[PDB]
Amino acid sequence: MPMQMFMQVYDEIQMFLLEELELKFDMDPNRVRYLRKMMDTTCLGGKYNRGLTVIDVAESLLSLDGARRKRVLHDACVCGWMIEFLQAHYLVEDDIMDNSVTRRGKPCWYRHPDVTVQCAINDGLLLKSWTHMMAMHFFADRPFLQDLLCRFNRVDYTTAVGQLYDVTSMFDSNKLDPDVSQPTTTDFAEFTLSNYKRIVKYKTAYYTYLLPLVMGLIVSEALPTVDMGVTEELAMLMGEYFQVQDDVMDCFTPPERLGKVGTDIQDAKCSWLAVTFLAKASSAQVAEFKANYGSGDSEKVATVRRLYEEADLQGDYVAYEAAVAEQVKELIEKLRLCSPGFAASVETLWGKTYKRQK
Amino acid sequence: MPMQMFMQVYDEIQMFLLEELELKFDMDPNRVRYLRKMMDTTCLGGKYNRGLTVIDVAESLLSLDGARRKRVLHDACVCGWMIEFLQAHYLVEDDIMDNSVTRRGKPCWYRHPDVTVQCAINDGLLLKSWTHMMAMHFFADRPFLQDLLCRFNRVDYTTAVGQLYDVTSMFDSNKLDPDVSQPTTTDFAEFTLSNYKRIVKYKTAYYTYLLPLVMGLIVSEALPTVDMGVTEELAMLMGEYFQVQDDVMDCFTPPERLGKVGTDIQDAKCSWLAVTFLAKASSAQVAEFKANYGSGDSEKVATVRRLYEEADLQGDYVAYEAAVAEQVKELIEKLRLCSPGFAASVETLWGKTYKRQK
Ligand SMILES: O=P(O)(O)C(O)(C[n+]1cccc(F)c1)P(=O)(O)O
Ligand SMILES: O=P(O)(O)C(O)(C[n+]1cccc(F)c1)P(=O)(O)O
Ligand SMILES: [Mg+2]
Ligand SMILES: [Mg+2]
Ligand SMILES: [Mg+2]
Ligand SMILES: [Mg+2]
Ligand SMILES: [Mg+2]
Ligand SMILES: [Mg+2]
Repeated sequence: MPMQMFMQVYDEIQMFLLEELELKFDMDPNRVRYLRKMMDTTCLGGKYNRGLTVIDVAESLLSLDGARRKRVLHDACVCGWMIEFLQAHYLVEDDIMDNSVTRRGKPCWYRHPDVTVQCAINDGLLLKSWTHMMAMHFFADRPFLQDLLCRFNRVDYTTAVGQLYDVTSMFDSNKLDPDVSQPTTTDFAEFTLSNYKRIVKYKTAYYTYLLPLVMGLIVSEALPTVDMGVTEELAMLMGEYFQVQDDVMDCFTPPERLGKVGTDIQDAKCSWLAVTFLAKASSAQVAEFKANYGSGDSEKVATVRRLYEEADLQGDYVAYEAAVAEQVKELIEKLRLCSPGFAASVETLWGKTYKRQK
Repeated sequence: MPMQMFMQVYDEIQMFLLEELELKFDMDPNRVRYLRKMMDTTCLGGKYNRGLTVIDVAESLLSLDGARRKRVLHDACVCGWMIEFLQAHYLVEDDIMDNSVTRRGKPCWYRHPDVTVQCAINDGLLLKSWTHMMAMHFFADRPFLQDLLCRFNRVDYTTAVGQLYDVTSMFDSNKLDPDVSQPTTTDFAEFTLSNYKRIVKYKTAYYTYLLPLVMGLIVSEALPTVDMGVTEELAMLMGEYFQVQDDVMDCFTPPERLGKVGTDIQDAKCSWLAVTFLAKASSAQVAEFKANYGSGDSEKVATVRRLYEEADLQGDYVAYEAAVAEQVKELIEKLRLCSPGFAASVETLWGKTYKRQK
């Protein structure tokens, strides 16, 4: 049911956008077709957990003829897509920024045969503009419009900030200067857990966990009924854990099931495995690491992979995962004391995160 | 005076943004410094014609206690930067897409020594987010906020759509197909004045001419008082002429004066010169053009340039300019009948456009 309704609204959104382009932007059939393909390829294919959560959080707060339910649930699907389209935008640019080859089993958007990298960058921009176009089209008369968009934009902004932290993590920040070049850090002094948590919090936690919950509460007109301090704590913790899983899979999950080929080591990324490894590594391990990380060379990539394996990072992950699970639990219980319906929707989201396989 | 207050609000905006990142986003001194230079380099240096126009329309509508003048002009300055920051965002991305080397007399942002292309793409995104961040910070209580941002976003969108038309103009659209590679057109059957006008109208006209006048009308609470049909007519006319000038300057203006090195011929762009030349050229002239256009080779490039001068595009430009000057004149009078103060500001705006040199 959730997915069926969500997809019906997707076509409704697509039709509005595509036809408006034809009618008011003087767009030809060829480019409309291109944009329809671009939209489907960049927005469809995932598990839609960010978008579906909005619908689930909205439906579950429906208690605080059917008219209302129909409006609230449809507003929820629109918001769900706003987030899915926002993500799509970031993913298109991110793939370019991370030099990835595939995503969701297919080539990254900018690696498609008839898609130039220069056009891909702009298509990414179109994806984000669409979030605002659909928002105005469906919510122009809603009282929550301003607060809704004010929050959406702040999260958009925090994600861009996190991406800044992500792409500048392997460069000595003390030497960060637009006018003078510098190579990848060679002492990796900044690959610390503190720095890692900051990167992940802003680039993933906010738009992946907090925004779906907040938008769900807003279209449900129940925002004030929840402890926001606890909700944010929960979103931040679940968000970090999700990126950790993302980092681990990048290195150890086969691309067949992952749907995307990892580039974290190649890109010398400040991943969870890298910081956790470096924090426990002996002097010998650190030396060998430094001499193999950040290279495309296949053997040096398998050597970094072996190190992690030898330093029992898989064991470290299990420990961490268990510590997260207990905090989430104590936090959801705190939520439940005043927001039983909301806390249950949160449990569901957790169920889609805990030990996810993809 | 207009230029002194405009820069004053710039410091007020930079301060708010950078300090918020430190306080609320946990940003370090090194990255805050990096972003300060990013903001200065990408947002300062131009003519500020877009931003200054808002201030001038605003001031010229004040008549049709003294604190109101203060408030209205300050809101006008903020709106000016929203546009200037919007443009900064598109220019950062555009330079990467156009593979440009310099802008405003220095390396394009993605060309700065310690600015990687990957971070440059994201820095572009930050610039856009800041337009919304500053707008929320200054206009949170204004009744015009929704309407202001609704128009702003619409124009942001038209630019992106125009950029799509610009970057896919050298590829036979009938074969535009994400999954299939294709080379730059060889028949150039699509390099038509018809297609050229669409590109320019959307990538330049809206954000360069309409938006300034529109935001000016809004902060002075006078949008209703004007004939929008005539207003859009003017903005589109001046906008197209503005881009034609940008196209001509790209090929004939010395980089020392222009501030950037032309890339249109090399990028095989659907420029005013290209379409104009092709529409009047003999079969021999078209052949030569086809064997020299869209090549980095300075000699072939030199040939395209010679083809243009010999076809006397210099003369068509002058005839075009005079026809544009004529129309603008007539529309400005039609505007003057019921909106004299606004028509005056539009006159001033045209005066910064007609035969500009830069
Ligand atoms: O699975 P990936 O590699 O696409 C990723 O999770 C995408 N991504 C995640 C968060 C924000 C973003 F803009 C983009 P990563 O961060 O590049 O590892
Ligand atoms: O002088 P340039 O080359 O920076 C240009 O006018 C910029 N520009 C103009 C309009 C929209 C845009 F996104 C970017 P062009 O169009 O690339 O020739
Ligand atoms: Mg990334
Ligand atoms: Mg990535
Ligand atoms: Mg990843
Ligand atoms: Mg350009
Ligand atoms: Mg361009
Ligand atoms: Mg140009």
